[PDB]
Amino acid sequence: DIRPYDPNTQRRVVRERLQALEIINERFARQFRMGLFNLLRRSPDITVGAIRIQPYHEFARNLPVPTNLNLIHLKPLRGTGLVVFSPSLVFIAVDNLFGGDGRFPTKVEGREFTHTEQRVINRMLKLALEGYSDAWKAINPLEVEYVRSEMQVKFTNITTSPNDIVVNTPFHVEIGNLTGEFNICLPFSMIEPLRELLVNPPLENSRHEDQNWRDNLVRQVQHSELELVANFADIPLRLSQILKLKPGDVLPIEKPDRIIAHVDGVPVLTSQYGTVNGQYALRVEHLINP
Amino acid sequence: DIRPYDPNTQRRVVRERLQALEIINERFARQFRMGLFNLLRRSPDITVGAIRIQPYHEFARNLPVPTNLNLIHLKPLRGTGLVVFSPSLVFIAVDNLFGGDGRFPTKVEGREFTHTEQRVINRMLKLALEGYSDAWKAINPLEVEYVRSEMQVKFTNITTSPNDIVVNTPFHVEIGNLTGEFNICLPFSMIEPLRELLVNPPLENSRHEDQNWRDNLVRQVQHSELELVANFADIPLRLSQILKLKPGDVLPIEKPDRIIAHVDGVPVLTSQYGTVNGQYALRVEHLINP
Amino acid sequence: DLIMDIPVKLTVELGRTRMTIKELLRLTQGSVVALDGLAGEPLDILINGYLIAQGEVVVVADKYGVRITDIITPSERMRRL
Amino acid sequence: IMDIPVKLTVELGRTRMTIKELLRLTQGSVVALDGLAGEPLDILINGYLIAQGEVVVVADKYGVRITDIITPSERMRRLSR
Amino acid sequence: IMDIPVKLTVELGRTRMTIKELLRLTQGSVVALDGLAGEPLDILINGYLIAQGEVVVVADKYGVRITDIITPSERMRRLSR
Amino acid sequence: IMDIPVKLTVELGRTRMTIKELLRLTQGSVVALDGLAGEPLDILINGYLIAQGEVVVVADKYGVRITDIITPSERMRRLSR
Amino acid sequence: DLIMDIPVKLTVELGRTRMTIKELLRLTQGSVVALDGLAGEPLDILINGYLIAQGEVVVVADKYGVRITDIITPSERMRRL
Amino acid sequence: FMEPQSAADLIRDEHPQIIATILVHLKRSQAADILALFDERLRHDVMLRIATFGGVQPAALAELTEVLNGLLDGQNLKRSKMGGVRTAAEIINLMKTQQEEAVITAVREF
Repeated sequence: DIRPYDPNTQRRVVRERLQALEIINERFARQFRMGLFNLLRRSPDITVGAIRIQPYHEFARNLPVPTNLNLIHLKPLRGTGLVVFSPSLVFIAVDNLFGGDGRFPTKVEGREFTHTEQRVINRMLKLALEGYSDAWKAINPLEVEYVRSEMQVKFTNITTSPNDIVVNTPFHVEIGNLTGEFNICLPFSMIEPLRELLVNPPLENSRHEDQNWRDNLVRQVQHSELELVANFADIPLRLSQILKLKPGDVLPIEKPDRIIAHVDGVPVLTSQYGTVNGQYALRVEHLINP
Repeated sequence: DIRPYDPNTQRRVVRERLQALEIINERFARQFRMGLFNLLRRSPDITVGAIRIQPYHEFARNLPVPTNLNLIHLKPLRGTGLVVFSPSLVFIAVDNLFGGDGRFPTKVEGREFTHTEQRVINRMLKLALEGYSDAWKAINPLEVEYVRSEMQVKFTNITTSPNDIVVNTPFHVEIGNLTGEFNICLPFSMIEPLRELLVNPPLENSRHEDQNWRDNLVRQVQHSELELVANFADIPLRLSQILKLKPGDVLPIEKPDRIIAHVDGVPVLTSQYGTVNGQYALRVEHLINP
Repeated sequence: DLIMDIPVKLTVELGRTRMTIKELLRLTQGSVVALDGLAGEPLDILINGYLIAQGEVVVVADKYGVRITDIITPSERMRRL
Repeated sequence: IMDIPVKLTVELGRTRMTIKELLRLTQGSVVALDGLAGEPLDILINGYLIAQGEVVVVADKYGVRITDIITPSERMRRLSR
Repeated sequence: IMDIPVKLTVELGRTRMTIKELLRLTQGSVVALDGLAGEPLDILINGYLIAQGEVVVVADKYGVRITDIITPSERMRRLSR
Repeated sequence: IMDIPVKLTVELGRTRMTIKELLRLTQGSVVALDGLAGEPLDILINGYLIAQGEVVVVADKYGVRITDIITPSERMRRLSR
Repeated sequence: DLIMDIPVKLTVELGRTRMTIKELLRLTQGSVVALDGLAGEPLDILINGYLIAQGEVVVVADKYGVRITDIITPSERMRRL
Repeated sequence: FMEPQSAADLIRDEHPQIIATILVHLKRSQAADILALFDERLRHDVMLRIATFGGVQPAALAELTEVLNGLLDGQNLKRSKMGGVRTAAEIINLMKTQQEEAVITAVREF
C-alpha cells in the first residue's frame, strides 16, 4: 500500500445507499411512463437502473455524442441538475410522434436536434419534470424549472470541477422493440443538505411528528453536562525553554482582560474573571455566537 | 447456550394472546362477509387464521409481489396500519364484478392494478374499513381513514425498523371454488397502549362500572405505606478511601440547601430539613411532579 | 537535538466546571459562573491539551505573571487522570 | 398522579396458631391455613390488602387474575378472626 | 443554537453486582448484564441517556438506528433498578 | 481597497503526534497525516485557512483549483481535533 | 531533561505563492492558481510553522504522508526567509 | 374511433374480464384488430371470456366508463392519415430513371 501519490488520482470513495432517492426514482419512473403513454399514445416500460455515485468526468465520459442535456433548477437547493435525453430515445419519440410506427431500424448517425426535435424534447422534458416534482413532493416539495439545453458535455460543466462527485440515475425505456435510455444527473452537493433524508425512508407519519421528535430531542439533550475550560492566559515559548524550565520560574504574560470559555477547544463565551465563595468564577459578558 | 451474539439476530420473543383482538377479528370477518355478499352478490366465507406476532421484515418477506397495500389511520392511536389485498382476491373480485362468473382458472402472472382495478380495490377497502370500525366499536371506538395504496412492501415501510415487532391477521376467503387471502397488519406499537384491553375480553357490563372499579382501586390503594428515604448529602469517594476509611474521619460535603425525598430511589419531593419534637423533620417545598 | 527550538504553545486554564445545556443556554448578561478552582489554588498549565505544570499568579512589578509552583510528575498525571 | 413503584404481594391464606406447633415444626410437618381451597387469594399493596383474585398459571409462571376489589365490611370481617 | 461537540456513547446494558465476582473475574469468566438480548441499546449524551435504538452493522462497522426517544417515566423506571 | 501582497499557502493536511516518532524520524520513516487522500487541500492566507480546493498539475507545476470557501462551522470543526 | 511526552503539531505544505489583494478578489469559483514549487519537488514538513524536513508526497492506504529526504540542516535557512 | 394499436397498448395491462368488457362495446372491426395485436394466450383468454360473458354490474360499468373518459380526456387523437402509399409511388414516377430504379430496388430489398 506504499505507493507514491500522484495528482488526478480521484480515489473518491464515498459509499452510501439513498433509499429515498431510489423511491423517488421509482415514483418518477411511473409518472414518466404514464406521461409517455399520454403523449405517444403507446405504453412504454421504464426500468430504473442502479444509482451511480460517480465523478462528473467519469459520468460525462460515458455520455454518447451528440445528446440532449437539459439544465434544471432544484429550488430552493442551491445549484442546478441535468436531464440527459439520449439520441435513440429522441429518435424513437419523434418517429412515433410524426407518423412513423417505429418498425423501421433506428439509424442514429450523430447529428444535432432540429427545432422540431427541440420542441419534442421540450415536451418530453416538461412531462419528466412534472413527474419528477410529483415523485419528490412525497418526501420534499420543490420547484423544478427548465434552464436551457445543450448538445455537448462541455457546454454544461455541471460541477465546479470534473472530479466532483455526482449522482446519476439511468432509466431504460422500451416501447415494443425500440429501446432507449434517459438519465438524471444531480450533483452530490445538491443532496448533501438532505443526505440524511435520502439515506433512509423509514417514516410515513411525519408532519407534526417530526416537530414532536425534534422537541423531545432538544428537551432530552438539555440534560447533558459539558466541559468548560477557561484559558486564563497564553504564553508562547520554545522547546529549549520548556526543557530547561524549572519550578519557581515566572513567565511574562500579557494581561488577559477577557477570558474565553471553551469546550473541547470550542469557544463558548467571553467573560471576566473573579473570586466568589473562595473559588474562581466567571461573569459572562458575551456568549460565542456568530 | 454459550454462543457469541451477532447483530441482526432479532430473537424477539414477545409472546401474548390477544383474545380481544381475536374477537374484533371475528366480528370484522362477519361484517366483511356480509359486505362482500352485498357487493359481489355472492356469498363468501371468511376464515380468520392465527394471529402472527412477527417482525415486520419477516411479515413482508412472505408477501407476494405485486400486492395491494393500503395505509390506514387508527385514530386516535399514533401511527398507521395496513390492509393487504392479495392479487388472487382482487382478481376474483374484479372477475365476479365485471361479468366473469369465476369458473375460469385464475391466472395471476404479476402485474400492477389498473385504475378500474384500483376503484374495485377502493370499494372493497371501504367496506373492509367500515366493518373493522364496526367490530372495534364494541371494545374501543376508533376512526379509520384511508391514506394511500402501494404495490411494493418497500413503498410502505410500516415500522421504524424492519425488525420491529408487528401484528398480522390473515383471512382466507372462499367463494365457490375461488380462494383468496387478505391480511390486516398493525404494528405492535399501535396496540401497546391498549395491550391490557386486547389480552383479555372478560368484561361486558363496563361503561360506568369501569369508573366505579377505578375509584374503588384508588380509594383502596390510598391505604398503602411507603418508604421515604431523604438523602441528606452526597459525597463522591474512591475505593482506596473506602478501604482505608476509619471512624472519626470527617468527609467534606457541599451544603445541601434542599433535601430530596425519594422512595426506592424514586424522587418524591424537595424539602428543607430541620428538627421538631427532637426528631429530624422535612418541610416540603415542592413535590416531584413533571 | 535539532528540536531545541520547536515553537510551542503554552496555555493555562482558569478552572473547570460540571454544567449542562439548560443553564448553558440560560447564561445571560452579567451572569456569574463559578469554577472548581479555589481562589489561591495554583492554576493548571497545559500544552496541546496535556499537563505540563501548575503555576500561580504572582505580582511582578505591576506585571502579573505565572510562577511555576511545581513541575508535573507521572504519578500526578495518573492521579489527575 | 404519582409514579411510585410498590411491592405488590399475593397471600395464600392466614393461620392463627400458638408457637406449640411452631417449635414442633420440621420438614414434612403438616400445616393448615385459615383459607379453604378455592377462595380467591388476597392481593396486598405494600402489605395492605386491597383485592381478591384467582390463581392461574401462565407460561409456567404464577399469576393472579383479580376477581374483585374488597369492601370495608368484608375487610374487617377478615380482620376480626 | 450552539455548535458544541459532544461525546455520544451507546451502552449495551447494565449490571448490578457486588465485587465478589469482580475480584473473581478472569479471562473467560462469564458475566450477565441486566438487559436481555433484543431490547434497544441505550444512547447516552455525555453519559446522559436520551434514546433507545437497535444495533446494526454497516460496512463492517457498528452503528445504531435510533428507534425512539425515552420518556421520564421509562427513564426513572430504568434508574430505580 | 488596499494593494498589499500576501503569502498565500496551500496545506496538504494536519498531524497530531507526540515527539516520540519525531525523534524516531529518519529518511524513509513513514508518516501519516490527518487528511485522507481525496479531500481538498487547505488554502491559507498568511497562514489563515480560508478555502478548500483540489490539487492539479499544470505545465508540470503544482496548482490548486479552489472548490469552495470555508464556513465558521467547518472551520472550528477542523480546529477542534 | 526528558520532559518529552509532549504532543506536537505537524503540517505539510504543498506549495507557497505571493499574490496581491486584487488577484485574491479576482479569484472566483473554480479558479486555479499555480504554485511556486515545480511539480515533483519535496514538500515542506512544518512544526508549528517551523521547517525542519523536506519530503515528497506519498499515499499510504489512502492516507496522506510524506517521504522525507532532508531533515536537520540550517545551511539554507538563510535562503528560505 | 382511435387506432387499434394504441388501443391494444392501453388495454394489454387491463384485467382480462375488463378487456372483454371493453371489446364488447366497440365496433367489431376495432375489436378484431385489437385482438390481432395481443399475444396468443391473452387473446385466447379474452375470447373465451367474451364467449362466457355473464354480465357486468352497472356501477362497475359506470366506474370503468368514467376511468376511460378521464384517461382519454386528452384533447383529440385524430391521427392524420394524409399521405403514404399512392403518394410515394407517384413521387417515384417523377424521378430520373436511375434514381427511381435504385429506389425500387431498395424497396424490394426492404
